Amino acid sequence: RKPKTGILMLNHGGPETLGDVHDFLLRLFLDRDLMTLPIQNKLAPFIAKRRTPKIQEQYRRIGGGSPIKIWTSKQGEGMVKLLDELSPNTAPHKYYIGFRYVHPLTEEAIEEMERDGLERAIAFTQYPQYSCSTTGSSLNAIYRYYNQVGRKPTMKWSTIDRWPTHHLLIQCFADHILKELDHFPLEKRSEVVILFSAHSLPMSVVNRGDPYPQEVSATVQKVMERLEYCNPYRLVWQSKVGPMPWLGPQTDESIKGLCERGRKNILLVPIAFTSDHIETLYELDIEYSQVLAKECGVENIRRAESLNGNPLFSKALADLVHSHIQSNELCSKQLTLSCPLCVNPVCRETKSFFTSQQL
Amino acid sequence: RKPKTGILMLNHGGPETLGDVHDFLLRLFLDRDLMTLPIQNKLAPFIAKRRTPKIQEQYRRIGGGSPIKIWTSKQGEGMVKLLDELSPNTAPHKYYIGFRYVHPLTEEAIEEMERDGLERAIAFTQYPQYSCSTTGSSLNAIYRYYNQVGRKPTMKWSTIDRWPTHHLLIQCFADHILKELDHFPLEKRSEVVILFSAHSLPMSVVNRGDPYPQEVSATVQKVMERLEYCNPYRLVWQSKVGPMPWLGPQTDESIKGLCERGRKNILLVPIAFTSDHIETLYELDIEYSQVLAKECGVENIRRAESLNGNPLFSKALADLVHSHIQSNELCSKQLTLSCPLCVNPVCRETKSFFTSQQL
Ligand code: HEM
Ligand code: HEM
Ligand SMILES: C[C@H](CCC(=O)O)[C@H]1CC[C@H]2[C@@H]3[C@H](O)C[C@@H]4C[C@H](O)CC[C@]4(C)[C@H]3C[C@H](O)[C@]12C
Ligand SMILES: C[C@H](CCC(=O)O)[C@H]1CC[C@H]2[C@@H]3[C@H](O)C[C@@H]4C[C@H](O)CC[C@]4(C)[C@H]3C[C@H](O)[C@]12C
Ligand SMILES: C[C@H](CCC(=O)O)[C@H]1CC[C@H]2[C@@H]3[C@H](O)C[C@@H]4C[C@H](O)CC[C@]4(C)[C@H]3C[C@H](O)[C@]12C
Ligand SMILES: C[C@H](CCC(=O)O)[C@H]1CC[C@H]2[C@@H]3[C@H](O)C[C@@H]4C[C@H](O)CC[C@]4(C)[C@H]3C[C@H](O)[C@]12C
Ligand code: FES
Ligand code: FES
Ligand SMILES: [Cl-]
Ligand SMILES: [Cl-]
Repeated sequence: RKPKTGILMLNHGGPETLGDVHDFLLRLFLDRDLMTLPIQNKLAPFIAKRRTPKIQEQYRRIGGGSPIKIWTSKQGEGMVKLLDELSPNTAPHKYYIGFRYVHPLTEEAIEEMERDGLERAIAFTQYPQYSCSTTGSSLNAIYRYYNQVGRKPTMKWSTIDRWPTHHLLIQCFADHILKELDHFPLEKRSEVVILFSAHSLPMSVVNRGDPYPQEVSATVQKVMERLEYCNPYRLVWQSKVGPMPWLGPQTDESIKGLCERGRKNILLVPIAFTSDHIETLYELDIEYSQVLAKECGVENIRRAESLNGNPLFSKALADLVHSHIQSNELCSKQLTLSCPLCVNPVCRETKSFFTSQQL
Repeated sequence: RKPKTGILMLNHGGPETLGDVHDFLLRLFLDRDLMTLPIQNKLAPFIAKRRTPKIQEQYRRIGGGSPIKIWTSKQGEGMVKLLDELSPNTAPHKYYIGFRYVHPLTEEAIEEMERDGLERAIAFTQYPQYSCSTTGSSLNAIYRYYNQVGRKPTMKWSTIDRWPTHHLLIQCFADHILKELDHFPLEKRSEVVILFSAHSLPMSVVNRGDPYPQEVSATVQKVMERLEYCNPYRLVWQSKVGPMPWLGPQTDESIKGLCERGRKNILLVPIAFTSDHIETLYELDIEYSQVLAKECGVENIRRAESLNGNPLFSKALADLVHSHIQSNELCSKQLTLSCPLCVNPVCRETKSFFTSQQL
């Protein structure tokens, strides 16, 4: 029977094959929301054509593409299965995948959602900690769609735009940390240094008032509270590119640094993503734990397992939708405040769209 | 009877009267734990003489000196009053102030504590969130003291080196924030934006692994949680001095931005300090609220009152000490990890000084 409530799961692209790498980059270089370049429509097609081989090469290094869709899918099903039991008033629930930069694109998902004649649509960011350059970019795409199509939504909307401390999210991270610790030589357990590694931001974004760091930082505290401070930690940032200043310390430097100081047992915990992707399988596992770690003489370096197929995360997702629905909330309070320095007009419009929603 | 357990209360401190300003800047500028100056021993006395007028001037605009000492004193007394009741086993307790840059210097307090033959000494940072440039420097001074005097301590030492999420600390902040909201026009309560404001750090420090920003962010979350996200917020940083890059956004810049974008009801919350001082009474109340707020046409700006005399803060302090004693702890787990990139040969020495303590 007919799907009633629709859960839009938002996330950035991940090219599924080396073939999709080009269009991936192209859509990436076109997003005003994440970068203004001179004469953008002209540069992007070229920058993409230029960086395709190297990225291809990275994906090939991890087996030939991104597993983002596969994990979102399974996490999706799990969510739906549970929601259909905890919230039966919301009839059958359906999940859709709105990726920013690869198919199914956000726009395509919305088309499919409209057509299934849903009663209510929920924008569920897959980013627990809110950045304008991630969740905001995804929220903007929804608004822009309806303002490009020219008509307007035939279903009522709302957003779960952040969830950096959801209790089951935290429990998942801790569980995966505990079990990653059990694989460390028992004589070295107490001595394991934990590095929470998050995708970095450029300072120019940080300095504009982006909430990301503060949220990532909360996530980190909650986790360590639950672990009862069993090991010393730091929060470090990865994936810097370019010559500009980014928020540090860089994860590559911290690993290198810790080593030189004789802290040679390191647990990497990727705390800002809910599944594997290039950042973990290439950046962390290959560039860092295999090349870097090696030439600095680490004793042991492990990476806590991405949430991926964990059934408990699947519960987490369901529990968030459920609560969101019951609470009748349209978005978080935080969404209703733009960053005291955006130069971007759509941020207000996009937030209007969610706070102005009927019901 | 004689004092059994001493509770060393560490803080930067500030000039009590205008005359202390020169000596205050002098000791700031000679502290090779936040400053490497060419021929530092000769620039410093001078930089002091040059900056003295303007800083005196600032202190004059706030009544002619810092209250850090009065308040630390009152907190000290209340703490002791309770602790004698809470832990009679640890006999009479006595507090000492050890300021870093003004009298009573860390080193004086130490001479005194030792002169009263205490069985133990607790280094109790009054900065809830750890920075290498604040609590660390205070800890470095204790270790350095013994290395200088060339003797060993006659009392058993330990430390409460951080406490960013103490339940009562959090509770006091919540209370003070609520109290301040009832002072805003009622028609505007739930439109008020909360700007948590904290002393900034130079990126060069952030970038070497300083724990502070992540700890400050943690404190913010706990306060907002307990407030039940009743108002939008941002975490922002104040007190940038110089041409170098600091962690932003800057508090001032953020206030102006908010104003230029129609958010004209701001509550400042000083989240990284336990009492009033220059940062709050001059920077926040005068520079930002009284001047900046007029040129950018704010409607209402307000500041949550510093913890100062709050009786519940005193209870907060006692709980911390008492729990630290019951727990038998030498330091936080977090102190045992120096920040992955420091270049300061002393951090590990200090750390060892506390992790290595007898009893
Ligand atoms: C304004 C802020 C951001 C900017 C400017 C930015 C920039 C970029 C750039 C240049 C790439 C291409 C990667 C490369 O060519 O080396 C990329 C890809 C990517 N971005 Fe972001 N990023 C931002 C924030 C984030 C955050 C916080 C995340 C968290 C997951 C994220 C997720 C990803 C992922 C998974 C890729 C794959 C890129 C690749 O496979 O090479 N982005 N971004
Ligand atoms: C490397 C780290 C830091 C550096 C290099 C630094 C620099 C300075 C400077 C230059 C002054 C004198 C004011 C001036 O000369 O304009 C000062 C004083 C002061 N510091 Fe810092 N600061 C740092 C971190 C912090 C932090 C995190 C806090 C509190 C959390 C703090 C608390 C204070 C206070 C209350 C004053 C009094 C300033 C005055 O009276 O003018 N400092 N520091
Ligand atoms: C990574 C890429 C360089 C591609 C290459 O030559 O390999 C560069 C070129 C243009 C860059 C972007 C542009 O400089 C615009 C943005 C400006 C901000 O100050 C930094 C981030 C910012 C969002 C940049 C991210 C990244 O460094 C980009 C995308
Ligand atoms: C200064 C400017 C960013 C302007 C802005 O942020 O508004 C920079 C950032 C990214 C740069 C471009 C990208 O790096 C891609 C190209 C790479 C070449 O190495 C230089 C030219 C190239 C075409 C760059 C031109 C120019 O230097 C850009 C456009
Ligand atoms: C380059 C050096 C910073 C050294 C460092 O990286 O630690 C800077 C920072 C502070 C500077 C000094 C102090 O600001 C005091 C003086 C102020 C005058 O404006 C210039 C000369 C003056 C005597 C400065 C000389 C020099 O440019 C210093 C010493
Ligand atoms: C405040 C004073 C400038 C006063 C003047 O010249 O009139 C200067 C002299 C030395 C400076 C410091 C030194 O350059 C060393 C520190 C290093 C960081 O990169 C900046 C903060 C840092 C702590 C500086 C802050 C501030 O600008 C200081 C303290
Ligand atoms: S860029 Fe953060 S709200 Fe506009
Ligand atoms: S500077 Fe942080 S431990 Fe040395
Ligand atoms: Cl990926
Ligand atoms: Cl002061």
